[PDB]
Amino acid sequence: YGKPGPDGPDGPKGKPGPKGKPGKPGKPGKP
Amino acid sequence: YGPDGDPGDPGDPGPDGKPGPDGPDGPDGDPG
Amino acid sequence: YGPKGPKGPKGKPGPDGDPGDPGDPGPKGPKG
Repeated sequence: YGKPGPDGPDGPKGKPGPKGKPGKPGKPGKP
Repeated sequence: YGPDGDPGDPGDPGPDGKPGPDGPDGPDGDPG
Repeated sequence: YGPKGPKGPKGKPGPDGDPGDPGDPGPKGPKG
């Protein structure tokens, strides 16, 4: 039999990360 | 002598990306 | 198709995914 086969091709790029958390609400205005 | 082995299987997909950044905190309310 | 050599090693993992999209802006606070 021949030589061991070549190393496999790299895998595909990962999926995008999840969308970030919402920013905090602003505090009520001064009276 | 004879055929070489098959290529290895394709690699695994890469890890999921990092979480997106938080949105900006909202401005405080207008004065009363 | 005569004895083949051993199958190669599995490929390396792919690159990390992109960072996620930015989060939604927080709402403005109520007026005082």
